[PDB]
Amino acid sequence: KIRLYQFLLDLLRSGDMKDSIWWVDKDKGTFQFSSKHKEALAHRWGIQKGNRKKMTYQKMARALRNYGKTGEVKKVKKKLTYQFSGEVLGR
DNA sequence: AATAAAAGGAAGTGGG
DNA sequence: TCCCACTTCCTTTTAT
Repeated sequence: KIRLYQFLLDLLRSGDMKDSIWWVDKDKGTFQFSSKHKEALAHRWGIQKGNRKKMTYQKMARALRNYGKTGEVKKVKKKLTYQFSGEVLGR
């Protein structure tokens, strides 16, 4: 299937769910979730993966944190803010 | 305070 | 079989 970072990047590069997620600095890959609207986006991720349960922002961030080990997505020390690697922003 | 976020271990799921 | 890439579940810590 489709990887979570890819799903997120595709929404950012096509501008859907701007009420739920947006660039903080596009050229640096840094993006941010909305406090109020992030659950619509979590829900959409879970629908698209066919998961048994309703996907939530907390479970999605749990996955997001695993990218910290590999490097695709780094947590920034700002509320609800993350950062794609340069490698991810190419392909 | 209070509370939303961040954290992360551990066993579970799909599908290749 | 095994491994990947999450997903689920829960308590504890940290940041606002």
